[PDB]
Amino acid sequence: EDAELLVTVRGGRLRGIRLKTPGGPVSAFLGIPFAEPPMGPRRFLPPEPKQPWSGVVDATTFQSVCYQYVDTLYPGFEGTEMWNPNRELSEDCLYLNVWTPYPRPTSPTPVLVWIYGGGFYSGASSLDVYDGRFLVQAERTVLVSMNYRVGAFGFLALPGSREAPGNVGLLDQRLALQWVQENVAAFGGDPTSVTLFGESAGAASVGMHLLSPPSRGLFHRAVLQSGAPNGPWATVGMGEARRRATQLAHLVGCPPGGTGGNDTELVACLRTRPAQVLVNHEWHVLPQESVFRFSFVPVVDGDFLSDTPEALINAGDFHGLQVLVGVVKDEGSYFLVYGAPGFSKDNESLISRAEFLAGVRVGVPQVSDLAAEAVVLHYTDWLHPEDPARLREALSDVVGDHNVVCPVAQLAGRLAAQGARVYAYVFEHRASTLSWPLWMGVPHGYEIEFIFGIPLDPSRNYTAEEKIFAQRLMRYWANFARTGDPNEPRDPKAPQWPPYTAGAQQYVSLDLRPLEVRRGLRAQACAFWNRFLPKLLSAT
Amino acid sequence: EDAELLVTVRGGRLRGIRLKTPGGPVSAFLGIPFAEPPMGPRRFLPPEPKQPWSGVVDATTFQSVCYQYVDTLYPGFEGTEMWNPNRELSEDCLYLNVWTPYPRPTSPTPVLVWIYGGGFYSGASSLDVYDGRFLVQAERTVLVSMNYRVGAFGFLALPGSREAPGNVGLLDQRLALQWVQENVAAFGGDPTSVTLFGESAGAASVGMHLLSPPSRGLFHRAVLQSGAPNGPWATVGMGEARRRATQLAHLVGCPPGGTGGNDTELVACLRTRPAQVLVNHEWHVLPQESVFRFSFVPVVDGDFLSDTPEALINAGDFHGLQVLVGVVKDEGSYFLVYGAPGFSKDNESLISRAEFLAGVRVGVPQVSDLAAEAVVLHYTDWLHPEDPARLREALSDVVGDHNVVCPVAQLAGRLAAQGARVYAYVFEHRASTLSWPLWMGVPHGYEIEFIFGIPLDPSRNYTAEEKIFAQRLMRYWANFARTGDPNEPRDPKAPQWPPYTAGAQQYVSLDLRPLEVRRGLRAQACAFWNRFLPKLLSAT
Ligand SMILES: O/N=C/c1cc[n+](C[n+]2ccc(/C=N/O)cc2)cc1
Ligand SMILES: O/N=C/c1cc[n+](C[n+]2ccc(/C=N/O)cc2)cc1
Repeated sequence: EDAELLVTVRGGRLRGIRLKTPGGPVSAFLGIPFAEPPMGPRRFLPPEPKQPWSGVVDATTFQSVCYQYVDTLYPGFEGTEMWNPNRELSEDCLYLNVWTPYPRPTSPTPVLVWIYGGGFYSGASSLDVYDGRFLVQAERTVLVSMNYRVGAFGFLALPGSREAPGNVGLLDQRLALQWVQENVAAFGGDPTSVTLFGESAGAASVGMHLLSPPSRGLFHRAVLQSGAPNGPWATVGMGEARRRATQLAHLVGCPPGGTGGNDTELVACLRTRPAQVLVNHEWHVLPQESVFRFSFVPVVDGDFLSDTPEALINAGDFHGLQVLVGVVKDEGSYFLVYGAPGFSKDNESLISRAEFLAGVRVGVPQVSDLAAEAVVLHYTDWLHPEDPARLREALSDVVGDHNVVCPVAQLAGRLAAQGARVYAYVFEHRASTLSWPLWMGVPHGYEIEFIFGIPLDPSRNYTAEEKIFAQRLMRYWANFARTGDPNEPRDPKAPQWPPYTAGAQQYVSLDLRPLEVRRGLRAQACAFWNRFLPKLLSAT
Repeated sequence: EDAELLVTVRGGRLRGIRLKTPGGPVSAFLGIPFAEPPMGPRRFLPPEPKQPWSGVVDATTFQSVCYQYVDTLYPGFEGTEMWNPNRELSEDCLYLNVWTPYPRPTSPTPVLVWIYGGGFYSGASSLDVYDGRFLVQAERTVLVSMNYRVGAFGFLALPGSREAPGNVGLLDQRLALQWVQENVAAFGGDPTSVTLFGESAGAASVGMHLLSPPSRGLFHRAVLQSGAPNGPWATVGMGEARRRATQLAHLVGCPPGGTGGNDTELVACLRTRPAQVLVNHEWHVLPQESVFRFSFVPVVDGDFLSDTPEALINAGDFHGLQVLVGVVKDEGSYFLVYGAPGFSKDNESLISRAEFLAGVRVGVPQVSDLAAEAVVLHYTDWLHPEDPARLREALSDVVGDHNVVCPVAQLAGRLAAQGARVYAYVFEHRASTLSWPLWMGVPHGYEIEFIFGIPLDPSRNYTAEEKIFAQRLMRYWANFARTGDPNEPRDPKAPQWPPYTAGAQQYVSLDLRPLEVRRGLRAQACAFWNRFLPKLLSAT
């Protein structure tokens, strides 16, 4: 009862709240501080553990959202606003959340840890679609989600210097993982059965923790949904990270009046600026020329990542690891309305031939003029080279394959061939309540509703089939968190989910129909990006 | 007492509210409906007069703001968000407001009518800087301000057709002027002493009412602040208006695939779309390539404007008309931040020369390469052709002269030479509470707060000299409204404000110093725009 809404951790006491689901109650502890607020002289610095507190911290509501750009492409639109901050912005934002079943588990229960997406420039654990009350009630697992610094506050990097080392947003997530190790037992969770799962930039973070030794010891399984650390958008070099950080300082007036520009006086000048000022100039340090290119992302400093993600994946030993990777059916359609010519969510987006040739440039940026042509060859149907509907879905594939599906398949194949046990999926159900246009199909990020059991919310108009479907998906994710295998341990009735190996390359389709095994995560198209295109780009 | 907060007009009864100033109370009637709500089948149509109502309409708060794009360039910034809507958005927005002194004037009192600016795409009568409580208390005049439809809802035009005739936003203002003729007497106002005053697009609107015979009979004086109808941004051709309206229909899916659209089926399709959907695609109608160019502006159809504003100003007879025109000192700096390269309000905007040549293309669009060169070579100081600070002020003058100062001076000269009595000013005081950077000087729109006596608000950190300066400014505007002459009727000791003539070209400087007469509203620069540039543009 209300006695179970009181919990003591290594820092102090907490009072949680009881959440209601149609199948029973859940105990939530929203707003637990896990780090000292990274404000003032602590801006751009690695997080420090929260010092113990006196009294009872209130943990009945979500805390502040980290300072971030707010999307204004379609004001008043549910499809874009559902990802916007739903609490007020503040640099004081390093807080995590723990859901636990009622009654509290008496035996150590596996823990799922969620990491949010949003290009490393946005995101919050308080979004309605990340509500863990349905996943915890239905599968009796422990769910943990943290906030990490995004944008410049999380990933502005002057490499080498100690005032702005970079990747502090990744260190925020790591500290929250150390917090789970030291404190999840008090909530009934098993610190030896921790399964990370993220989406988009969250999946890239999950993968970047696999490739970082200090973070690897803090978890045991990984789930990467529509994202991977080896993506062309998920990392940046040291020289470019220095250029962008210096450019942002110039846009806000640093250094002032022509004084010195060494990294000490530059960061000190950046620390005196209001947080909103830095955010208001985030998308200027890029040419734009940018969908799918974000200003401040993890850098290859040599610290958090001793080498590039692709190098660490190719040389990695992954025995004893279980991974669940997957993508949605139409990864790239969500990103076309952000600058691809001829595209608009309010019409059919029937683009011309010339608009397709220009859209390849914003979808695949920083590419040579001849390499952009090989993309047009590979994705043009030459029996219908002018059909606008086919060109629309072609550019969607160009952007989806280059940025998500093929970086994921490249990672999934290397893991299975080097000791890891890998399961792959492709989410193919379009929600009956989706506000995006029909031509986008299953857009990026719209499998999250069903993983978190949001259809079970009685205040939402989901179908009865989507409720059974969401419950089936939650069992898949929970079974993987418990046993490292999405298949039910004692049920041969349901169709089986075979592992993904580098040879057969088997995956299953996730929709209202029973499971169906297929071969190849866009095997033909991804050979163009993973195998041929580097050979062509290196010939200069 | 409270009996004066009750007034009957030709439509019904109203209950006003009493506003407080540090020098006495004011009776305000905010939210008076003057037209039937232009919703449903009445979208894009000329306004119909409000039907009489039963009971007492509440007139104690501002009504809704007309649907308009919300500026998001600098979120959380006072300088931009002070012009953003401060009431809920609705197509039901045709309401006006009346301020009147306490006690109510017993004899007919002159009436000032305010028309807000905002490039015909934004603006509202409810903004705090348009609060008429200080002008009415200090000068005992009657102040009226209306809302008019902006953007596509006010100025989308398929010329010729009757489903979308265009200029309905100008007809909104005219209906409010006919309302003042029929009802301002009930508030103590003189319908024979009505003085229009607007700013930016409001000043452009005031000028278009001078050039429209039906609107000319509803007022007797005019004040044009930082705007004129003959500006390169205030009008559009019939062919471009049709191209712009058709483009907006395509962006929202009109007409549906498999259907052709005449002017009827196209507007019928546009009338079924939510208002926010039309707003979300307003800026895609033009290339952008756009500061200083707005999608939906008054069209030259032959109806409201029998010819272009330039033609009607030249052939116009203006005897018996008093006009007060003026500009601010730095008309162009506010708009550079909206697209000129190298410009940022948070640094010094010390642009290179390459950025200067590029900025001329954005500030002066739609001109040939030879024409752009003549602008660069005319505005370059050749002893310092690379000084960034001089290039910044140069580009500020380039867009300030081309869009505001020279259209005003061109208009002011033609009026004084064809019968009108004209007074000119240049506002040269930068408010002590201004949130824009110092290098913007006196930006566009920041004389309004002194005309409306906002410094008198005791909850604002204005200086004592600005309070005296604000009171002195309101007297000029009130004296012009009463007598058609800003000079004090019987105060010969104060410096005099001589009329503006086409030859002497005299104006006064408005700042904390007493009046100083000067000659030439940028006479050398405006000769380049008004006299030579048309001749050079006759060369393809
Ligand atoms: O006129 N300015 C338009 C404009 C629009 C959007 N942004 C920010 N932005 C860019 C890309 C993406 C990609 N998301 O997948 C998200 C957000 C800046 C400026
Ligand atoms: O995410 N969208 C950003 C964005 C959308 C549309 N514009 C066009 N625009 C031009 C001029 C002005 C004001 N001029 O004074 C206001 C707006 C710019 C940026």
